[PDB]
Amino acid sequence: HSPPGHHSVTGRPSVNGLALAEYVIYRGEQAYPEYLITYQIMRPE
Amino acid sequence: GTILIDLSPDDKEFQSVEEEMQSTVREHRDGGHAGGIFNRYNILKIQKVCNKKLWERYTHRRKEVSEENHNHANERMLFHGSPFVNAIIHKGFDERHAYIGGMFGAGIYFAENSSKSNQYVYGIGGGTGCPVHKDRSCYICHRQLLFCRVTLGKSFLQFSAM
Ligand SMILES: COc1cc2ncnc(N3CCC(CN4Cc5ccccc5N(c5ccc(F)c(C#N)c5)C4=O)CC3)c2cc1OC
Ligand SMILES: [Zn+2]
Repeated sequence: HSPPGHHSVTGRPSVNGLALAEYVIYRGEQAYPEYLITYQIMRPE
Repeated sequence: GTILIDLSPDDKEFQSVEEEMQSTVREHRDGGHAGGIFNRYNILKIQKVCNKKLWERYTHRRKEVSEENHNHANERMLFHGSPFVNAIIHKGFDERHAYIGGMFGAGIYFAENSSKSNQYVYGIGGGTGCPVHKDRSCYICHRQLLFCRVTLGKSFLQFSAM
């Protein structure tokens, strides 16, 4: 369940200034899995 | 009900989705423990997920939320990583499998940094890494992320100590 009169939570990093946000929803119908991306991580050179 | 449409690398949608994946990599404070050590990905495939039922349920909820928030769905495109991506594309996200251990309550997590989502593709904390080699930094095994349309509506701002 979302906080009263909220639809989601924004988890905003306040210590790592380069970290972008995370988000939480409480109903699966509030997201659509639009793109499936298949990938490898690359070993740095 | 789901069909997967392969996007050509020449397709502007392939290119824009790749750029959002690549441009949102960052370093992690675990030094790569959960997700592995990397600055960029090798994108092998991008598929458009097409499911009329799921899309209609999404747009119905989006209209409800918009109406509750001065005609503003606050819709984002965000990454989701978990071992369940092949389930989610067929049946949609299921809030009954909510992340109870998460820092922001028991729900479905998404991330702006693709590399944050990459930390979860093999499970919480990267689990035991890839199925084949048990390597959270595997450079061989194929990984999958979802790039998702997410309605945030009125979003509670929780400052995180991370
Ligand atoms: C086959 O079994 C399943 C089928 C499912 N079908 C649809 N939806 C599912 N879940 C997938 C898990 C979702 C909650 N989680 C769980 C989780 C498990 C392991 C690794 C990561 C996660 N995360 C997660 C946590 C922090 C994060 F930053 C991210 C991202 N990006 C993702 C969830 O949001 C809620 C929706 C399903 C989850 C299933 O197993 C638990
Ligand atoms: Zn492997």
